[PDB]
Formats: sequence, C-alpha cells, structure tokens
Amino acid sequence: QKQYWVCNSSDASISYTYCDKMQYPISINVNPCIELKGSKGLLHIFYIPRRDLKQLYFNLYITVNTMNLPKRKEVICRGSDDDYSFCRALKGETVNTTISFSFKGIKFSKGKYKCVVEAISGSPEEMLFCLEFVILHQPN
Amino acid sequence: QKQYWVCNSSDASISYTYCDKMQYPISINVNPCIELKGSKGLLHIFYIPRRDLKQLYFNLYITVNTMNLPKRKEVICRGSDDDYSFCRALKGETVNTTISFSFKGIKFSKGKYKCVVEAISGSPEEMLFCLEFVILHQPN
Amino acid sequence: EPCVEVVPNITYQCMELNFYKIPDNLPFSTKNLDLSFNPLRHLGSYSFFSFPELQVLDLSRCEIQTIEDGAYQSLSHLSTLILTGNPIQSLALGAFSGLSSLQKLVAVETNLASLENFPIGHLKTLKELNVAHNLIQSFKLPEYFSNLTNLEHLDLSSNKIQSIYCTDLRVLHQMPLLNLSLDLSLNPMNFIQPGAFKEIRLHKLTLRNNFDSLNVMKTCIQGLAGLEVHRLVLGEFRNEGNLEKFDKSALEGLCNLTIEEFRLAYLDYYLDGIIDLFNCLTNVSSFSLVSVTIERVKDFSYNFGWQHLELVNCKFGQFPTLKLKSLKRLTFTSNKGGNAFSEVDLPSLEFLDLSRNGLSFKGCCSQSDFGTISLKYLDLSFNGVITMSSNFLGLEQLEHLDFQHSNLKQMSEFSVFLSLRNLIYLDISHTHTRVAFNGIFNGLSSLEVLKMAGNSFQENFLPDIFTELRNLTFLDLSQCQLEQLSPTAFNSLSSLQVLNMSHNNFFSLDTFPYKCLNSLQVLDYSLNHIMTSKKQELQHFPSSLAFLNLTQNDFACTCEHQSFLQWIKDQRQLLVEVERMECATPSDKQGMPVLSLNITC
Amino acid sequence: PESWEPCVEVVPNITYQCMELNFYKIPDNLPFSTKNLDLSFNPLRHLGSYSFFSFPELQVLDLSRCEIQTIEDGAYQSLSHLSTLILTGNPIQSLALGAFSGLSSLQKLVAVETNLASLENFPIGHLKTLKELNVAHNLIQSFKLPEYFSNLTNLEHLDLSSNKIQSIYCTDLRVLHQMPLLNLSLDLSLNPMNFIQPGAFKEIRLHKLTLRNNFDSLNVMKTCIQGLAGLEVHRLVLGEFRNEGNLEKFDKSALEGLCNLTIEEFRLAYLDYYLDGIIDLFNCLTNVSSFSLVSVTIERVKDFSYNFGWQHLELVNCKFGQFPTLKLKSLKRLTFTSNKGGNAFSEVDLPSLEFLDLSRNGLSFKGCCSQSDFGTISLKYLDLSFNGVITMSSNFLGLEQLEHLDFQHSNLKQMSEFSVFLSLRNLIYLDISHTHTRVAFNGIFNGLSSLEVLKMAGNSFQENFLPDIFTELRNLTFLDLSQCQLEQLSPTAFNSLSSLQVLNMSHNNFFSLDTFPYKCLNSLQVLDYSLNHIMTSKKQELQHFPSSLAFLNLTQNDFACTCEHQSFLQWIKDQRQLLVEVERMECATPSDKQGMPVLSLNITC
Ligand SMILES: *[C@@H]1O[C@H](CO)[C@@H](O[C@@H]2O[C@H](CO)[C@@H](O)[C@H](O)[C@H]2NC(C)=O)[C@H](O)[C@H]1NC(C)=O
Ligand SMILES: *[C@@H]1O[C@H](CO)[C@@H](O[C@@H]2O[C@H](CO)[C@@H](O)[C@H](O)[C@H]2NC(C)=O)[C@H](O)[C@H]1NC(C)=O
Ligand SMILES: *[C@@H]1O[C@H](CO)[C@@H](O[C@@H]2O[C@H](CO)[C@@H](O)[C@H](O)[C@H]2NC(C)=O)[C@H](O)[C@H]1NC(C)=O
Ligand SMILES: *[C@@H]1O[C@H](CO)[C@@H](O[C@@H]2O[C@H](CO)[C@@H](O)[C@H](O)[C@H]2NC(C)=O)[C@H](O)[C@H]1NC(C)=O
Ligand SMILES: *[C@@H]1O[C@H](CO)[C@@H](O)[C@H](O)[C@H]1NC(C)=O
Ligand SMILES: *[C@@H]1O[C@H](CO)[C@@H](O)[C@H](O)[C@H]1NC(C)=O
Ligand SMILES: *[C@@H]1O[C@H](CO)[C@@H](O)[C@H](O)[C@H]1NC(C)=O
Ligand SMILES: *[C@@H]1O[C@H](CO)[C@@H](O)[C@H](O)[C@H]1NC(C)=O
Repeated sequence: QKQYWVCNSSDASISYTYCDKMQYPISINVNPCIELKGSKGLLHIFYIPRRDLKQLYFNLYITVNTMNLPKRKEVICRGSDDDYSFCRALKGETVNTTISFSFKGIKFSKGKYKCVVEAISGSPEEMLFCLEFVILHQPN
Repeated sequence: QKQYWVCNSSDASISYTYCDKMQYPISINVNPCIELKGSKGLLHIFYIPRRDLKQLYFNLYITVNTMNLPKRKEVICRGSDDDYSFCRALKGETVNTTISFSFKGIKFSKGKYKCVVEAISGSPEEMLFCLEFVILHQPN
Repeated sequence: EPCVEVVPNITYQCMELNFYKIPDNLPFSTKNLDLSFNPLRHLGSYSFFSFPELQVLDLSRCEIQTIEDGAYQSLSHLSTLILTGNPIQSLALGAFSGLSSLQKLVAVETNLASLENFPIGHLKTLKELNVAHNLIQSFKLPEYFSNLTNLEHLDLSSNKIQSIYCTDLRVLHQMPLLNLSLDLSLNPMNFIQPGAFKEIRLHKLTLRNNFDSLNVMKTCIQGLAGLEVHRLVLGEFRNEGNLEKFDKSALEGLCNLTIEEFRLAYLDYYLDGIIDLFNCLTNVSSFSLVSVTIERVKDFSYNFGWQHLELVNCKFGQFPTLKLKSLKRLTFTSNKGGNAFSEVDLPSLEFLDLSRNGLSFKGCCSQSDFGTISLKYLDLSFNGVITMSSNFLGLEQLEHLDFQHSNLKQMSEFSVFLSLRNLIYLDISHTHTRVAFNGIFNGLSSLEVLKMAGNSFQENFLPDIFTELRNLTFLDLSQCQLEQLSPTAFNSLSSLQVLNMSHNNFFSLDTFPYKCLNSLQVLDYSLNHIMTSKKQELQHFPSSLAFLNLTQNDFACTCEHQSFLQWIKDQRQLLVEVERMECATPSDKQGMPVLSLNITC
Repeated sequence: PESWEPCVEVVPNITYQCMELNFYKIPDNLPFSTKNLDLSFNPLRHLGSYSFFSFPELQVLDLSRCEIQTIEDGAYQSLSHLSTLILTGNPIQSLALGAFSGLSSLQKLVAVETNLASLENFPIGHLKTLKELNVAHNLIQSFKLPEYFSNLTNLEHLDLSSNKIQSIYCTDLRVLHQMPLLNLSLDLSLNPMNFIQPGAFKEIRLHKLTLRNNFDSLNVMKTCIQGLAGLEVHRLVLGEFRNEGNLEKFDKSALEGLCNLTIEEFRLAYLDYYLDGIIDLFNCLTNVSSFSLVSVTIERVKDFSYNFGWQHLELVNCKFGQFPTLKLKSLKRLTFTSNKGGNAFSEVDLPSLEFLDLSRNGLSFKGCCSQSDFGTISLKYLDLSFNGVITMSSNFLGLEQLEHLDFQHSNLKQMSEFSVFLSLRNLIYLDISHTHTRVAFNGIFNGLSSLEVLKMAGNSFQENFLPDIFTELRNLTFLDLSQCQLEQLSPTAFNSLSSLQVLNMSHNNFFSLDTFPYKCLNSLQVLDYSLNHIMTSKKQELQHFPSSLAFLNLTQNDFACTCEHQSFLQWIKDQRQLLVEVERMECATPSDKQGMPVLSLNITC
C-alpha cells in the first residue's frame, strides 16, 4: 500500500494507488501533465502484463467529491487489427509504449476525483490490474 | 343515418357515415379511387363549413378488425400562412377545392378498417364535423 | 328561443334554425348574436331594432339577396358584421348607415363585383375589410377609401384581379399615413404597371399563388418597384396551380422594393440550392421560409444580414450550415428532412429555437456548436437523440433551456448543466433520462423552474440532487416511477411553491421531506398508490400549503389506517377534489369517498 | 491445503497455474496427468535436459517471463504430446541445437521477445508438425527464410512483426517456392521496412499478409508495395498503429501498387491521415470480394457511391462526414458499425444484400423500413441496434425474407401506429429491447408467425397491463418482458405459446406470483421472476405452473415472512428444486426477519 504521485498540472494534482492484491509494477508518465480544462500530451507506459492485452478494457468507477458516477466501460482493444500496437502484447511481453491523448470541452467542479481503473483482458477475460487514481482539481 | 359509398378500387371499398349531431353535407370525391397498396390522385371536396377552417386538424380514431389504434392528431392548418388555401375559408364560405394526395408502402391486414375523423377548427376550437369512414380491404 | 344560450344575457347562437326573420324573443342586452345559416333572404329597415346593445352580428350564409336602407340603423355599437356567403344582389347606400362603431366588416363571397358599388364610405371607424372570394376585377380603390382613415387590413384575395395600373392607387397616394396590410393572394395577376407602387408604403403585402408562371411573377414583381413594405409574404398554395419553375431570377425585382420582413410561404418546386435566389433579400431584418424544399443548403454559409431567420416545415437534404454575423433569433422548427445537427456559426445569436425537427444532436452543447456566447434561450425539444458531451461551455448566459421529449443521453455521466449559473427555466421532461448521478443538477444556482416529468431514477429513489437549487419555485417530478424519497431531498428548497409528485409509485404519504418548505403552496400527489401514512409525520406540512392533491390514490379504508383516514378529514381545506378521493382496498368500501367513511370500530 | 499448492488448480488433474510463485525449478508437486502447465513469471533461469520428465502428458506449457537464459539439448525431451510451448520474454543467451528435440507434436511455438537475432541458427527445422511460429518482438534483420523452412510443411502462421527487417529481397524467399501445403499467414507489422524488391513475392501465395506500420513515408510505402507485385493473397491487411510513428500524407497514388497483386479480401486497419475523400484511392480494390476499413477518417463519403464489385464491405470505427451513399451491385454483406460523425441514415441501393449490420452508429433513421431503403428484396438479417431514433413508417415491404431483426437500445418510434412488423412472416428473431416502445396497439406483433425469439425488455404497456398481443406467435420459444413496468397480466396473454421455453418477467412491478397465466406453457423451462416486488401469494394461485418448469428465479423480491403467508413460504420450500440462488431470496418484512433467507426461515405456523 503506497501512493504514487504521477504529476501536477496548472489544473490538477494526479496520484494513484493499487486496488488489487497482486500489485504488478507499472510505470505511467504523462507529458505534459493533464489539465482538466483540456490538454494534449503523451502517456508513456512501461509494463510487463501477466495476461495477453488482447481485448483490453477498463471499467472506470469515478467519484466527484463523494458522488459516484455510473460505471463506464472503455474498450481499448476490440480484438482484431486493433488501433493500438500494445493490443498484440502477450503475457510477459514488455510493453514500453507511448500513447497520445487529447480532449477539451468539459467544465469540472472543483475538488477531489477518484477513478478506479479496472483493467480487464485475456480470453476467459480476467483482471489485469486495478489502479485508483486520485485527482485533485483546482480550476483556472 | 345512411352509408355514403365513396368508391371502390382493386384493393379497397370506401364509405362513410356521420358521428355527430349536425350532419352537414360534404361532397367527397377521390380520383382515381384509393388503392391501399399505394396510390396517387385528387381529393375533391365541396363543403360549406359552419366554422372557420383556421387551425383545422383531425383526430383520427382508427380500427383494424376490432383492434383500436391510438388517436392520431393530423394538423391540416397551422393557422398562419398555411400551405392549403382552404385554411383561409370562413364560416359561411363555399369550400370547393382539389387536394392532391400520394402515398405508398404500408401492408395492411385483410378486413374492415373504420376511421373516425373528427375535424376540429377555429380559435376557441370546436368540432367541425365527425365522419366514420369504413374501408374494406382485400389485398392484391 | 330554440337559440342556444351561450352566455346568459350576452351571447346567443341562433345558427341553422330556419329563421325566416330576426329573433324578437332575446334579451335587450344581447352583445354577440350568431344568426348564420338561416333563410333570412332579406333585411329590411331596422331589422335589428331589438338589439341596441349588439357588438358582433354574424349573418353568414343567410341567403340574403337584398339589404335595405337602415337595415342595421339601431346598431351604433356594432363592431363586427359578418356577411360571408350571401348572394347579395341589391345593396343601397344606407345599407350600412348607423354602424358608427363598426371596426370589422366581413363580406367574403358576397357576389361583390366592385368596391365602387359598396356603400361603406362612411364607416370611418373601419379597421378590417374582408372582401375575399368575390368578383372584383379592378384594384382601383374608390374615392371613399380616403374616408376610411383607420383601415388596417384589406383582404382582396380570391378575387378576379388580373392587372394593377398606376391610376388604381390614386386614393392611397393621397393617404400617406394609412397603415395597411393587404392580401391580394389568389388573384390571376398577369400585370402590374411599373411605377404603380412608387411611394406606396404598406405594412404588409401577401401575394400568394397569383402567377401562372415564373415570367409572369417576375414581370409583376418589377411592377412593385419602389414599394415600401414592412412585411412581404410570397409563395403559393399546395392545393392550387403552382409555378412550373423557380430559378435564381425569380426574386430579382425585390431588389427594388424596401422590405423589412420577407416570407416565402410554400413553394411546390424543389429547390436544388438557394445560391443567388435570395440575394435581393440580403439585408431584410427578418427572413422566413415555410414549407419549402431545398436539397443543397451549404448556400446559407453566405453572409446575409438577417437578424431573424425562420425555417419552418421545410425539407432539407442536410441541416443547413449557417454562418450569419448579425442573426439574433433563429427559429428552425417542424422541418422534416436531413436532420443531424451540425455546427452553426452565429456570433450575435441570443435566441435559438431548434425544436420539433426530430433533429439528431451529437455532442451537445457548447459555444462551438452555435458560434455565440450570447445565447439566452435554447429550445431543443421534440427532437431525436441529443448526446450530452459538453456542459455548456460559453453558454453561461442561458436563461431558458428546453429539451422536452428529445431523447437525452449521457446526463448522468457528468454535471451536464455545470456552466449554467444563469439558467432560470429547464425542461427535461420525457427525455428518457434515468438519473444516476447526484451531481446531475450542479451549477444551476439561479434555476427557478425545473420540469423533469416522465423520467426515472436509479432504484426509483429520489436523492439529494437539488441542494444547490435554492431558487426553485417550481418542480415537476411527476411520472418518474418514484418509490422512495431521501428525507432531505427538498431540504434547501425554501422558495419552492409548486411540487409535482403526481403519477409516481408512492404507497404512503410521508410529510417529513416537506417540512422545510416555507413557500410551498401546491403539492401534487395525485395518481400514486397512497394507501397509508406510515411515518406519523402527517403533522409537518408547512403553514404555507394551500393545495394538496391526493386524488386517484389507493386509500385503504380499514380501522388499521384510521389515523391517516381521520387526518384526511382533519384538513379537507387543503385537499383539492375530495370526491375524487375514493377507497380502494376493502372491496366492500371500494369506490366510497374517503371523507364519507365511518370512523368507528 | 493440497499437494499441488501454492499452484492454483484450474481444472483438477488437467490444468495448473504456477504463475509467479518464486519457483526456481520445475515443480515436482503436480499430477503426472497434467496437460496444461502455466509456469510464467518464475525465476527458472536455466533449463537443463529432461526438465519436464514429470509431465509426460503435457500439451500446453507456458514459460513466459521466466528469466530463462539457456535451454539445453533434450530440455523438453519427454514431452512428445506438447502442442503449445510459450517462451515469451525470456532473455535467451544460449539455445542448444537439441533444445527442442522430443517435441514431436509441437504445433505452436511462441518465442516472442526471446532475444532472437536470426532464424538461421534457430533450432526448429525438425518440427515438421509446427502450425504456428510466433517470433515477434525480436531482433531479426533478415527475411531470408532458412532452408529448414522447406521442412515446416504444416506452417500456417508466421509472425515476424516488431523485428528489425528493413529489406526483403527476391532470394530471401527462395525456400518458399519449393513448398507444398500453403495456408500461410504472415505478419510483418512494425518492421522498419525501407525496401521490398520487385519480384520478391512473384508467384508467392499467402493466405494472409499483415503489413501495418512498416513504412516511414508514403514513398517508402509506394516503393514497398511495388515489391509485392504478383503476390497472391487471400487477405491483405494494411494500415498503422495509433500509438506508433505514422505516415504524414496519403493520396490517390498510395495504393496504386495493389493493381499488381491478386487480393481476395482487403482491410485498411487504422490510418492517422484524415482523408478528404476517396476518389481514386481504392481503384485497385474495386473487385476485391471483401473490403474493410477500420478506424479511418473520411470527410466526403460521396465517393462511396461508386459501383465497386465488393461482396463484403466492412466499415468499422470510422468517422464519416455523412452517411455513405452506397450503390454496390454485388454486395451481399454490409457491416457498418461503431462509426461516428455524419449519422443520419440515407437510402442505399444494394440488390444483392442479404446481411445488414448497421449497429452502434448512433444513427438516425427517418423512415424505416422497406426494400426502398436498402435496394434489396433478399435481406435475411438486419441489425439496427445501438442507434438513435428510428421512425417506423413502413412494415418491411420487400423485406419479407428477414429472419433476424435487432433494434436493441435504438429509440423506436411509431411502434403502435400500425402493424410495423406485418410483412415479416419469416422473422425468427426480434429484439426491440430498450427501444422506449410504449405498447398501445394489440396488432403490434401481427404478421410474426415464424417468430421464435422475442426480446422486448425495458419498454412499457398502456396501463402497465400485458394485453393479448401474442396469440399469433405460436412458434415462440424465448420471450423477454423484463423491465416493462408490468403490474397486471391478461390471464390469456400466454395461452397460445405452447412452445415457449424461457419467459423473462424480471424487474417488473408484481407484488404477488399468480401462476394461472402460465398454465398453458407446456414447454416452459425457465421463468424469471426476480427483482419484482413479490410479497405473498394465495395458495390457489400457486398451483398452475406446468411441470416442465425447471428454473424459477424468485430472487430479490419483497417476501413478507409472517405466518399470514405460510402457504406461500411453504410452497417455496416445496419448490426448492425449481428455485434458483435461494441465498438471494430474502425476507423484506417484518424487521424481525429482514435479510433472513426465505428457505432457512424460522417460523412456527
Ligand atoms: C402534475 O403533472 C401531471 C402530469 O404528470 C398533471 O396532470 C394533468 O392535469 C390535468 C388537469 O388536472 C389533466 O386534465 C391532464 O390530463 C393531466 N395530465 C396527465 C398526463 O395526467 C398535473 O396537472 C400536474 N400538477 C400540477 C399542479 O401542475
Ligand atoms: C391536482 O390539484 C392541483 C391543484 O388544484 C391541480 O393543479 C393545476 O394544474 C394545472 C396544470 O397542470 C394548472 O394550470 C393549474 O394552475 C393548477 N392549479 C393550481 C391551483 O396551481 C392539478 O392539475 C391536479 N392534478 C391532477 C388532476 O392530476
Ligand atoms: C431477464 O432479464 C434480466 C434483465 O432485465 C436479466 O438480468 C441480468 O442477469 C444477470 C445474471 O444472469 C445479471 O448479472 C445482470 O446484471 C442482470 N441484469 C439486470 C438486473 O438488469 C436476466 O438474466 C434475464 N433472465 C433470463 C433467464 O434471461
Ligand atoms: C434468474 O435465474 C436464471 C438462472 O437459471 C438466470 O438465467 C440465466 O441467465 C444467464 C445470463 O442472463 C443465461 O446466459 C443463462 O442461460 C440463464 N440460465 C438459464 C437456465 O436460463 C437469470 O439470469 C436470473 N435472473 C436474474 C435477474 O438474476
Ligand atoms: C522504451 O522505448 C524507448 C524507445 O524505443 C527506448 O529508447 C527506451 O530505452 C525504452 N525504455 C525502457 C525503460 O526500456
Ligand atoms: C368547383 O370549382 C370548379 C372550378 O375550379 C368549377 O368548375 C365547378 O363548377 C365548381 N363546383 C361547384 C359545385 O360549384
Ligand atoms: C366621410 O364620412 C362622413 C361621416 O363620417 C360623411 O359625412 C361623408 O359623406 C364621408 N365622405 C365621403 C367622401 O364618403
Ligand atoms: C527435416 O526434418 C527431419 C526430421 O524428420 C530432419 O531429420 C532433417 O534434418 C530435415 N530435412 C533435411 C533435408 O535435412
């Protein structure tokens, strides 16, 4: 049980913990740090997954100042000729990858957001990891 | 009191009776007669309304072999710069008009269709007339 | 009196009763008399001697062939006379003598061949003249029109006027202050003399379905050169003869009139595009198309100077791409074609009505959807699927927002109204919103009216989703399948006056959630399944409460619920339609008014 | 605590997972009958001879990320049944010549990221049974296939993606020209490919070639495609990766080299470059039998109106300015799914079309449906689920052959305004679940005499009452009425449904369980009554269930557990063998018993 400080931005303070028993080392860099007002950057990930990344998805359980959001299910790898090269990664294969991202357009209330990210992949699809992001949002 | 026989086609046999107290004469002619598998033609109406035709609409109460359909509201005259010239027609005015029609593309069950057409018009809107159309339909 | 008494001492319907003459058995104080559809045939002097008080006399379809001198002499108060559909043969000068209050004269279809032989020169109070559907051949207004100094509406439509000459307008040239709206629709017009409308000013001209052909239209419009019209209405009628073509030259002559507002009402010809078609109307303050078909609509990216654009009941291949710098108000309603919304750029826009199109709207709503930061009013009701992906960034000035009956999606995925600090009115009724986020209404600090009838809540539970909405005076949660309330759901709502809980699935009345509601006047709990009050908090309704609707509930009329049943009687003053409160559940009492029940065991 | 622990027994005697357990040696504590062994993520480091003697039965062996540095002769010698061997992510420094002797049944060899530098010295020549070789994520610079490939007679999949191949020469494929049984799929994605020699793939026949993200630039791409000239490929997959270096431009000349191969099926999988339009882009693929775009962006889709001879068209996860106008004479199967952007459906002209999947686009459909929307009378399958508002204006005229219709989660309108399904005399499967259909017309299902499966969960009914709208549906086997706010049943609603096997009444608003409406359901096996508000039931109304009933789900109802309802509680005990997840059947009242399982209830009545 340790807290992993990711980055601070002009908007946001981002850290995570694990929410699973078997806390496989993961390395997550974000350049530049996420500004909730909207930003673009690179997500760097170094990971040795204990299952194939085939059909990766995230269940996301988000909380805003204590208020829960409905689960979102975010499909990352659809299964066949996927957009992302890491979708082809196997159990035990080095994933050392850079993923670009972009968004704008949503005002967020000031405060504390949690995001339980439950990654799921494989054939009898099982949990890959569970991370709990805390994002402190101080707007402007 | 009586059954006013409008026309027969290859598909259909159309007639009407009145469903109001004030059984005002209307002259309804259809050329050529409606085939339910789809037709175009001209509807000739001769009538003298006992109210202005302003904001005319029809509540249609349709029955298919005893099975009631939900009421349809069909707005004929919006009230300002209407498509149809008779929307302008006043209480004592001869409406002698030709309305083209056209449709296709609905399969209808064999049997007896009744359609109560309750015409309503004017500001402080009242019943213009009520006609109960019977249409017998034998496909092909 | 076989006449119907519509309003005692005031209004009588003597319509279609075989009157050969005028009723003498009606109050002296009759204000509105309808004598339509009687064989009167003839009106002799003082035919209405009996009705000194008469204001509205309807004589439609009375087979009247002759009206004598002084027919209406006694009716100094008559403001409306209706003569529609009388085959008038003889009319003497005194026919309308004595109508010194007359403001509205309807002589539609009265076998009128000329305005010259129409004795109305002395009705100086006359505001509207309707002589539609007659045999008038000439547009020459008689000399007596100069006496008609209050005339505002002249209906000359469905006559036989084929041409208009300059000398026709002489009288109007001598009346520079006349505020005239003129309908010349459905006249078989083939010629208007150029110069005839030079220095003429009309409030309104409607010219629908006047022309056989495009060339005839163009020539007659050239004949309008110099006209000043506040509001010009062109077009035609779906059930009449229509223009065979309509190219870019159709409206060329409009460049020579001064038009404030323009409408094209119905065009049979399917337009390909509007490139050049309307460039004579570039600086009209109000531009309206109704019932027009246009496939290619990218032509609206042209920078017209319109301030009001109205597109109603049209058919577009694609939603039109609007880039208009000066447009303040847009009404795009009841259109029925290509209908995914796409970004418009409208920097002056304050008022957007985009309702009743069955429009699709991906990723609502943002200043980059509309190009304005000045939006005050947004109607997106009666549309298709509206997906929420932006919580009104740049639309902070919105006061009215209406989504009623559109299918709203993603409403629980973030605070979709977060930005809307100035919103006063919000309708999301029947939007298929299942509330599953407690922050759904965050941001709405100025909100006063919230209607969300016909939706649903996770678990049929009403949570504290209102705490931020201190200014609510009107809340509609009817038809929301609600079963349970947070006791604190309404806690902060001290200005709430009207609460609608009708048509839910509550089985008991708990008054606890309502105790902090100082302003509550109306609470609607009709059409639920209330049978008991379980929490004996029956006591904490606010003193302010005046209307408690408990009708159409399932009252259990047994000794076990005596307290509630008693309480019902204790304050029948608050209760609204006491009779419509009937026992449901002991089958032997089923039907019985609750306030009639026997309260002894 | 068993002898095989800490390993996890996935399937007794058969499959053991010994993943990440600090095993320094092949465990000795497992059954000799073990067929599937997962030993991934263990510090095994070294694999000497006969390392798996204990596992003569092994078929699947996973040694991923086991730090294995050296594998010696015979290391797997006893495993003559092994078909799958997984070596991913082992930094192999030394690999003996006989490393894989004894692997007489090996069909799949995964050597991803095992520090492979060359296939030449890679000791696998003797594995004639090999169907797939995966050597992705290694350091191979040369596509020279070694001569022992002539031996790999059953090789169906070769993965060389994520290696270091820059060039492919004619003489690199010398071995393939000698080779018989060809169902060979080749992945060459993510090799920094700068040159392929014209002639290299002349008279080569491949089942599948994947070449994604191989090319630094458009010109290098064009160059390399020319080197494919004369290739015969059943399936060609081009494109690139979103998280990867991508082509900076992409014009009409980009695929011009495809005119020189024979391609049965084509896919372009992800393109970074926004395409203005596709004029001339796919000219070489006009007669490919299957054409697929995934994750590509196209503004002007006007150019899809061209009469390509495709039999199968697939457009998925794309962004289109508008719904494409499609006029394809030979198209049998259309998949247009998960797309974004322009999203009002407009009529297509597809006279050969039998299979139509239009799901998950958020599409609006202004007036559905009939032959004139699609241009075909041959449609058997129509998927229009997960879209926007679909206004029903035609009851499937011309579509009389439809067997499968899915509208799930699309907002249907006008469903009660006429018999919207009247033409569908052959429909077998209909899903109108969560379509916000408010049933207000008893003729809503008229015409559906072949219907077997009817899903209509999450809608509602006039007066929350189930009327007799099913009497014509004699062939029904599956009916889903869950989440329909139902309160009352017509005692007659189900009388004709004597073939019904599964009836879903879940998540409605019933307070009692009346068995009477179900008495004629002679085939009823599964009846789901969960998540209602069932609190009691009269003895008499409990007696009419057909004895075919095998699964009754009464979980998560509001059982009242007083002596007043002893008959119902008793009846529940009696039907225990029909009841599902009885743990989840709990007393809602009184508070004395709230949360107590109904079956274990302690009451004296
Ligand atoms: C609360 O909402 C209900 C509808 O949810 C309103 O009920 C309407 O009331 C009028 C007059 O009482 C009826 O004639 C209509 O038929 C009703 N509509 C429906 C759908 O029932 C009710 O008026 C609202 N109450 C208040 C106080 O505004
Ligand atoms: C329950 O009673 C209330 C109060 O008498 C009714 O409220 C009226 O509803 C209509 C619109 O729904 C309004 O125009 C009136 O202004 C309301 N009256 C008051 C006093 O505010 C309500 O309609 C009744 N509900 C029913 C019959 O469902
Ligand atoms: C009947 O329909 C309901 C949905 O209305 C199905 O319920 C789902 O079932 C699985 C368990 O099999 C749950 O994990 C889901 O969460 C349930 N969905 C809910 C509660 O909305 C149910 O499976 C269907 N019954 C049958 C026999 O098919
Ligand atoms: C009620 O009980 C039955 C258990 O028999 C559940 O039905 C299963 O549902 C799943 C997924 O929904 C299907 O794949 C299985 O085929 C069903 N089994 C049978 C025998 O039909 C049902 O899910 C339960 N309902 C709820 C809401 O939990
Ligand atoms: C990850 O990849 C980059 C780029 O190929 C490489 O240079 C870097 O050393 C790698 N990082 C690690 C930690 O292996
Ligand atoms: C109706 O109008 C037409 C002209 O459009 C005319 O020929 C016909 O006589 C009229 N019918 C009656 C009954 O007046
Ligand atoms: C104008 O009206 C007055 C009465 O209001 C009348 O005396 C006079 O004759 C009228 N003039 C003309 C020209 O008709
Ligand atoms: C082919 O594989 C066999 C195994 O049966 C092996 O003995 C031989 O070395 C290989 N072929 C040739 C031509 O050497």
